[PDB]
Amino acid sequence: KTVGGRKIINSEFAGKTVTTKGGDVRFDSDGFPDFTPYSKKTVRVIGLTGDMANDVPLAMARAKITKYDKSKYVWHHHQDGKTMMLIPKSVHSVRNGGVAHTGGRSVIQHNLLNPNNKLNYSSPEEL
Amino acid sequence: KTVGGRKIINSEFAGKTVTTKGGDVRFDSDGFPDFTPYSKKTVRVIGLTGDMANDVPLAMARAKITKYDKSKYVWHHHQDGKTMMLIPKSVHSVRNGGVAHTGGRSVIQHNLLNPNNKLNYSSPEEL
Amino acid sequence: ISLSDIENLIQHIWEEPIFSDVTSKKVVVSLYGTLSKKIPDKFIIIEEVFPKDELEDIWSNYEEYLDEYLIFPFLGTLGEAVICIGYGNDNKGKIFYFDFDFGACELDGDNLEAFLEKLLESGSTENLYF
Amino acid sequence: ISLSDIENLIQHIWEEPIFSDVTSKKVVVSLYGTLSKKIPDKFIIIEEVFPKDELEDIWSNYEEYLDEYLIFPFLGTLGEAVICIGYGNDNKGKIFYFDFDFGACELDGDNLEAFLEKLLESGSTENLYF
Repeated sequence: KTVGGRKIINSEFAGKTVTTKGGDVRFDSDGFPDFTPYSKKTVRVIGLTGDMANDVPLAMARAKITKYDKSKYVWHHHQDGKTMMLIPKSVHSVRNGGVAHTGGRSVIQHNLLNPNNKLNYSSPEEL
Repeated sequence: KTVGGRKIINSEFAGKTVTTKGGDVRFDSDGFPDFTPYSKKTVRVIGLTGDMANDVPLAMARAKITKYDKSKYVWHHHQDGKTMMLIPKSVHSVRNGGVAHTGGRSVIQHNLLNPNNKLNYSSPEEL
Repeated sequence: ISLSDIENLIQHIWEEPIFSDVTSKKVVVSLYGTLSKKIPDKFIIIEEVFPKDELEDIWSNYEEYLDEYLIFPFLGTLGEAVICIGYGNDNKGKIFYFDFDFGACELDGDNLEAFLEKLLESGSTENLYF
Repeated sequence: ISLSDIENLIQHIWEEPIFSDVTSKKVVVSLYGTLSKKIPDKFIIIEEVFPKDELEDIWSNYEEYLDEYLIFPFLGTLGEAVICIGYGNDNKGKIFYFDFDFGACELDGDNLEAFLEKLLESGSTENLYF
């Protein structure tokens, strides 16, 4: 359970459910949290790089919104490297009582270094 | 006539025409060569980075071809940062008698560093 | 950990105008060579100054992840990355970037003042070069 | 320039098997810190070994662009970038990357043998790490 040679954070909870301030978060068999029960926007984006400031405007455009409450939400890169999800900080962010985890920023960068053996994870349905 | 703080190569020929082994190449008002008379494939691609090995497969897929003659052609990044063009080396490549120039790889990277003042160049029609 | 010592390291971040100003500023990643090789972001957008009255609760959540690096988080950003300050003998007062995708990275020995001085307004049109 | 001296620097590139092998290999850019900060490419795909009987004509085309760097191009790549070798007193035998978008970059003092040893097959599935 690594990406880029780094241990997936909290991957020891793969297949298990953890509690956070905002509710229970299930970790899948690969060690990635499933934030689909909490997402307010789940949008496919072509050309994600893992650069937050570059990627968020692309997600916002696909989500058809120009602003969001930054005190309440944070954008999550799904491990598919193709989807951004607008998640409550209470489940996503350690600072707000959420669960530490590894996400799609790592996978995108891993795949650039491993072009003949990419990690190809399935995508959630858009919302 | 700079990109990323570097002088555009051969920008002193902006608005002029230069001879190459494969024919005359006009340089536009910004100092970029116009390779449209020579392109065998001109394709719009979302998510170009300037990484040749990453970007060429994307162009090939949009061009609907799986192989090209690498002894004869080279892929060019248009300064729009959105188009790849399959150009004869005889006009594109110094090693083959073509003309040295700056292209869209520089512009893409410049725009990542200058997100509030991007260089936004118009696109050629697809072929 | 000495939270009083942590407060002494970061207390200037709670003073005005910088307390209100800094959350419209951004880190220029390309100024930091090692960081620029570790993460894809060109800029780090600063989103929150962690308040003094929450540091104990924040550290109770971060301690298991950061105590071995001896860095303490004090700025939130657009993503989950945090800007941290060193509190060990080797790194005391030095500013770090940390995230759970790529790890920790010292910002080239900059202390808090040097780090703050190099920030740009998020809306800056300043021409930046390779 | 002494083309005879250039030939002495690069003559091993024309020997088999490496002459035919190298054009299925690629440079791992992340092994080279400065290069990795200068260009976006993760790998440089090697496409052509410049032949001895064309070096004079190739240099007649490249000299105006490269003589001040004192580097001489000997491999073509998937794009316009070229792999070059130093011929000045400071850089003699050292391998460089050059392109017209980002400039020249020394490959961390590697000579030809060190550069060749670190290449990967283009189709390699070797797991690479941050």
